Amino acid sequence: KKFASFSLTSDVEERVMELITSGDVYNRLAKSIAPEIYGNLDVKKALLLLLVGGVDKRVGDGMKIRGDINVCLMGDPGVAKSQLLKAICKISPRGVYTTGKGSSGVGLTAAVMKDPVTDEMILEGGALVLADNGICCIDEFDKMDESDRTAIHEVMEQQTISISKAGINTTLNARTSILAAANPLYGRYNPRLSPLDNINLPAALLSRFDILFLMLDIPSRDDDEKLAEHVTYVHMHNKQPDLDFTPVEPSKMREYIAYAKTKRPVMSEAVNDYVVQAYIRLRQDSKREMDSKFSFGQATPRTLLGIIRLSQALAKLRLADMVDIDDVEEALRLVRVSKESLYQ
Amino acid sequence: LRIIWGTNVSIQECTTNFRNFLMSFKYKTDEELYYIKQLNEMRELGTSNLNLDARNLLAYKQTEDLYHQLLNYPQEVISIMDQTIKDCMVSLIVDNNLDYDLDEIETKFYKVRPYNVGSCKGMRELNPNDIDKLINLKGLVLRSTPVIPDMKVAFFKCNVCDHTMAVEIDRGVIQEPARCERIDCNEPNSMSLIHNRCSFADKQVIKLQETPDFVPDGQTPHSISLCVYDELVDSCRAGDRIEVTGTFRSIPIRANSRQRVLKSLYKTYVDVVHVKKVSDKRLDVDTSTIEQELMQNKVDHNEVEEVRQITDQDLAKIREVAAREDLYSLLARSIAPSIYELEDVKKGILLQLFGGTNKTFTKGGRYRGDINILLCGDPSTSKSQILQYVHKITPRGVYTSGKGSSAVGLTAYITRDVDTKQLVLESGALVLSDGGVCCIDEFDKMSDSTRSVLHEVMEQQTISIAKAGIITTLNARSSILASANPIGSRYNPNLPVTENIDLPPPLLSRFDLVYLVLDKVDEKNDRELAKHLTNLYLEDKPEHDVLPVEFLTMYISYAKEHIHPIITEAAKTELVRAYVGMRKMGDSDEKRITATTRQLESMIRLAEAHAKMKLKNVVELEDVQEAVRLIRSAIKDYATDPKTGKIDMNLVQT
Ligand SMILES: Nc1ncnc2c1ncn2[C@@H]1O[C@H](COP(=O)(O)OP(=O)(O)O)[C@@H](O)[C@H]1O
Ligand SMILES: Nc1ncnc2c1ncn2[C@@H]1O[C@H](COP(=O)(O)OP(=O)(O)O)[C@@H](O)[C@H]1O
Ligand SMILES: [Mg+2]
Ligand SMILES: [Mg+2]
Ligand SMILES: [Zn+2]
Repeated sequence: KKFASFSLTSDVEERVMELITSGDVYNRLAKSIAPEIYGNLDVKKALLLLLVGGVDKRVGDGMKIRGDINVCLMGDPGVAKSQLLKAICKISPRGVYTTGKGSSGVGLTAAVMKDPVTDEMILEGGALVLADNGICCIDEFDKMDESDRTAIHEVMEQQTISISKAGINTTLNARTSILAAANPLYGRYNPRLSPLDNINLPAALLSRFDILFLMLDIPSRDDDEKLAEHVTYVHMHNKQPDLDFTPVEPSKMREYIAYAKTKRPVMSEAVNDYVVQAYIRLRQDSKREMDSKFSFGQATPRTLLGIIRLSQALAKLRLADMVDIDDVEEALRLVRVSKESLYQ
Repeated sequence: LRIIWGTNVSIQECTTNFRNFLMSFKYKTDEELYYIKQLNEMRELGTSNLNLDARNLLAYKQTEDLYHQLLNYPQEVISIMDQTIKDCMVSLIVDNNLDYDLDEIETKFYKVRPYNVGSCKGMRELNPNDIDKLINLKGLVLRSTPVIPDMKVAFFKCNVCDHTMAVEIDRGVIQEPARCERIDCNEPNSMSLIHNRCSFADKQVIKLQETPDFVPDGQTPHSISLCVYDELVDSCRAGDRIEVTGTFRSIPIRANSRQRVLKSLYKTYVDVVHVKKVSDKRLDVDTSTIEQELMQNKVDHNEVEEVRQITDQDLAKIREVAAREDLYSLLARSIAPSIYELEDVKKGILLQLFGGTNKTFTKGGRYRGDINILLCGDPSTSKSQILQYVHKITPRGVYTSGKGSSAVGLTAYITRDVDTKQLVLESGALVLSDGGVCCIDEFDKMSDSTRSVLHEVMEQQTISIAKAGIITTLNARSSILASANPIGSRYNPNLPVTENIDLPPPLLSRFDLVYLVLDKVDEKNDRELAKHLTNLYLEDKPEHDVLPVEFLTMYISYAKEHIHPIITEAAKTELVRAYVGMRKMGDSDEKRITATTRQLESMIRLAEAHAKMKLKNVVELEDVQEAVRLIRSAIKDYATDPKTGKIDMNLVQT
């Protein structure tokens, strides 16, 4: 079911009220995303927030600020990025899945063709137009061509695609979120090189993501035992092993997210003071790290906007009309977690 | 009493109510009779078309139903309205006994043009039950066919006695006589049609790129066909942004030119009755580019106005606002209030909007005051919001990207029309923007092939074509506003400018201003920016000494129209001195943007723009000084080393 067609009613309301009554909505929803994958909890929280989204703001004079959150995963081989991409694409009601050079050119964007039924010309949307108001999943993000990268750049920028070619001069609507996956330039990550030298994408493009995760594979005799137990149990039976926790099926998740999307929390004054203080501290800290050539990118106003969007998303998920300090706490907590792999 | 079959309209009730509304209605200047004076002015000037704001009808109590009648049955109501207007006119002229010369008004024609029909949901959201209703649209003109002769009266001749007849068209059908109407001659089927003796009307078809306000999920842009008749032909040009009111129609189409078989699925279009070409959210068109079109409008007796009207109070307010001593800062601060500081960037944007003065040499020769700006700097600054705002404020322009364009896609091409099945010529991005501003994003990703065509546009404001079937030179009087990102991750201040931007050094000298948007970490500025940005979420709707956008556009349009500065010797001395200074200063190569004659041209243009602002007609020393200061500050030579071409992060002020 689409989110726009939502409506409260006794049947849906009873299920929703049960869900809130059960308590622990945040983690319970987070842990239900691809429950066959062990570990990877904070990535799942970020993915859930990408599902929920933030608040879109009309500032006046025609100006526009997005409310959609973009997330990028990048890690070593065999860490199950593709499984998470596919699961997210399957949960979303308007999700689309793409992988590298299989989709290119007019596969993205749109092309000119003639309607058989009617005698008029039209435009057929590609991957980016088919997932409008949805999630667009891109696999093998680093192996793409320059034109596709530019199109994604513009789409993340301002939710539109401009085309000026023979027989076409128009602007498309791209109100969609991006979920990308990538690999290091030399296969595994090389801790002897600068972070910006381990990846093929431009630094600005990486900076254009609200959350950028690093997932490395450091062998450890302990956690390997748990991962192997989980995987081999999953192969023996058809279910996940935990018994004290029950996963919520996709329909109920979709219903709750549809209900949550109708909210529009607002900023108070104390939260704004906290946000400005945190932004100043983080911006001051990041410059020293980036001078030592040990930062994927220096903090910029986009980091503050991402923090605001994540706080709004958490407030919406809590089903509240106002934001609190704990939401900004969790947003900063996640944005810090984004990069422990680079400090071991 | 006596309604019309199919409708609920009663002619008597409608005419009485329309007369009463005409003779008693005020704008509540708001206490006087609004339409009596408009009719009086019409007759004094002799105009024949009355523009009726359909929203004015919902105010009066009587016509609360005539509004829905007009929205549902425009065909009958418009004719009733026209006849009632003529009757009210004769009553007004005769009831006061002004002048006994009333034959002309009794012989001529009148008409009413509704122009404020309610808000719609987009063309593609209409259903079959909405056929033959009143609607409105927004869009961009793409193409227009030549005038089509449309017969109204047919001229027959008898091939035995020269007797000639005249038959008037009836709902699109001609009844050819089957016998001569003479008594001496009664030969059957002897009448022949002489086409050149017939009377024809005017017709045209326009292709429109619709821009609906609400867009459903996954909907791509499409095009629509518009039909204009009589005096409204040739009133639109490709690239114009317009608002249109018309009727929603349908029609069947023949399957082939041989048989007379029709197709069950119908073709939809719109019949136009009024076109609005002005807005309060953008500047007026540059009148220096439509010189002959205004003359043709006057010749053609079409009452479409290209420029907005000005009241005396508005001009007085304009003068008072121009009379204050903070005008420059106020005007700069007005631009994009949602963008913090960037004083010099906003000053450059304002000067570009104002523009320089256009010289036109007798015996041939053209200079133009278009101003080109390039924005280079750190990726995360607010240099794309600027492009969006300037695109939405300007009257014409296309927003393009370097990597998503092509040389053909920017200039011209040939396509096959899906209706007429023939080949036609269309316009590219740079010609659609003539008279406006073309915004190019990520200018450093554009291919050399694609970039090749910008040289002629920026060096003569024209383009030449040598392709199969077409050989001509086109006008490209459009300003360029570009942006670029540095090579690598961040602008490295330990390297020259030419090592940070991925463009040939010679290309960077053709712009009028070059901006280095640098990001520096200072806690005070961080606090200010964070507070500014976090104040925008305090309440669900915006509430942010700033002029309103409407007044700003009115002021800039008036200044562009009515002021034409001229340079003096006092400015000539300073211009030559400053140019020689720039050439000498800095005199082991490719370390800095070398000065050229383009720099002197840029100073001339910027000084003319500064003079044109604030309603001055003479360029003086202060103008040139400000122009030089702005040029120097944009590239921030104050923090640059003349020898090595590096930058000091401590000498740059936020
Ligand atoms: N944490 C994990 N839990 C369960 N299975 C995993 C995990 N990590 C990897 N796998 C398994 O290894 C394979 C990894 O392939 P893929 O999904 O393409 O991820 P990647 O593209 O990162 O290698 C998958 O088939 C998956 O079943
Ligand atoms: N001076 C400023 N005023 C207002 N917003 C700013 C400013 N600087 C940065 N921002 C914020 O940071 C973002 C800048 O991104 P954007 O302008 O799209 O990048 P660029 O234009 O450099 O490609 C915007 O979303 C904006 O809200
Ligand atoms: Mg994979
Ligand atoms: Mg931008
Ligand atoms: Zn005869």
